[PDB]
Amino acid sequence: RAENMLWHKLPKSIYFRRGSLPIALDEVITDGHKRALIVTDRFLFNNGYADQITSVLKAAGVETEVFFEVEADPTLSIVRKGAELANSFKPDVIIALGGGSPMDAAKIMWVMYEHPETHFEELALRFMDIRKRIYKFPKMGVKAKMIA
Amino acid sequence: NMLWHKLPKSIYFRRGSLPIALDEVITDGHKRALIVTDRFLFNNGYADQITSVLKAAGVETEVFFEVEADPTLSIVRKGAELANSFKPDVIIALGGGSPMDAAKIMWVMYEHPETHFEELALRFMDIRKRIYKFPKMGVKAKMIAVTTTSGTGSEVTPFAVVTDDATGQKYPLADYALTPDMAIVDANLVMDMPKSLCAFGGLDAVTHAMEAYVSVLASEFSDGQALQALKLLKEYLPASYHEGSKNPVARERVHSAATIAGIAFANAFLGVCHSMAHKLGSQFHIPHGLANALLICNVIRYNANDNPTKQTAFSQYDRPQARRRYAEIADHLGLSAPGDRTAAKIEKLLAWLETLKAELGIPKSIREAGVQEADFLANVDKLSEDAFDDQCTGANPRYPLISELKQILLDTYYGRDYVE
Repeated sequence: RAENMLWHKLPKSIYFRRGSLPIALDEVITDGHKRALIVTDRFLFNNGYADQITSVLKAAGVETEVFFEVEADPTLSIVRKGAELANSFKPDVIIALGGGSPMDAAKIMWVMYEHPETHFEELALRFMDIRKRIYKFPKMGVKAKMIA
Repeated sequence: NMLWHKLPKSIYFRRGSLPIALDEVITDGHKRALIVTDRFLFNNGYADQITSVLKAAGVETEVFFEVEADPTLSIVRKGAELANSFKPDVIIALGGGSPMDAAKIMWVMYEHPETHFEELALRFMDIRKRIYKFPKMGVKAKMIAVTTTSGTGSEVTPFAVVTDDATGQKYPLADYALTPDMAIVDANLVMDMPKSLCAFGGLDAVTHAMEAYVSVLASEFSDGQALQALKLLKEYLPASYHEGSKNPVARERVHSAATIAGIAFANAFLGVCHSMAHKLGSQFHIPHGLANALLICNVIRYNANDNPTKQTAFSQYDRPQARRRYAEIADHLGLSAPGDRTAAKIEKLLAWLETLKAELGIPKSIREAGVQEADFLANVDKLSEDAFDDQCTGANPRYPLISELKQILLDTYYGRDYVE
């Protein structure tokens, strides 16, 4: 009977303040990052909620594309076509937008883009609860990284 | 202005977590390992349990045990020229303080041998100013931090101090990039250390969090952790001193809460209490943990006076004050009647500090700590005018003046209190 050990795992950096997006986004420009794609929902794009991130990116100069089809609940059909757009673009940074649905689906797009050969249904029985530590995920972040 | 909250990627913590955590570094691609240790911890059986399990799978590891109580820019250099003779894949640091801050400079100058140390000591001395772009690190190696002391949070914070060889001025370094990408917090490594290191490390942890809550750099992300370590140490430190290892639950709680204060002071920065204590413990050769223990009695009252001396147009218009911030702790830990004033709560908190210090067996003043009048009144000035330059990052909103920072040493030694 081996005693179980806990953990405290978090993202490397968390930025927060009134108007902290452009300054945090700038750091990314200074680092080597040429290609990036943005995952978004529908309601906010018709508003002025998409130019505040694209315009600051175009001024420095980077290839950004529009992904405007994610609805309230991802249905494994738009994440597949998102991966199809991902490996047809070869991005270096994945930037998620929206709360809930478009940020949960961006993680799956990241896995399927970084491991095209691995089927989704293989991950449905190996990794479904964060309490086991006997099976390891294939290493990630090799050719992309996630901004939330 | 724009704040942040930076932390190591993984923090494994429980009793006997070292063998399980070390398995993670062997289940992925890792063939060469480097270990940094002190003389004392290698002579006994404290740096071999990690090595045995590491060799069990099969790797190449070696121990670099020449780090003394304070790095002098040469032993780190020696290990660096050792590092480029082995091409290590992972660097594992053991010990608390000097053996851990030392393993960071070796790490940075192992990946950038071209970058001469003078650039780091001149470009990266503080973390508030992010205009300077520190070169990327972690392409050919990663650092693992293991703590063998309960009270210093040097495994999660990007702070490292080195001293010159020929001369004696300090060379502080601070860049979020020096934080290890995995920290291991184990409690079985602290089981038999005497009741003279649990009393000074614990007070060091108390000081590490008591002012991070009142620092001008405190955000809504760190007061949740600083307020917990003080709550955790006020009910387990006394039980981990009189009874020692006979109560193993208290030791685990104290050891785990030292890293929580480490998280708190990795983001917010330390006040004047930890800068004058940083020099007074270097000239008189007293250990780190004493220095911030005797003056915490008189530095708290230094932040309660109404002196106009304060950070200009800052920490006074946005931040209200620190007089009532301390009073929040007074009833957070339950040291106040339902109806009192702020002054009464401050007095009760100071009285609790008095009882905790007296019961834990530490000298009441510097005079009984092993310092005489001969080398104090002639060196108090040279020690006083040096703390002002000592990285005091606008914390302790009451802006310090040398002429009045002097009198708090002049009255701490003789044992009296600061009264205007």
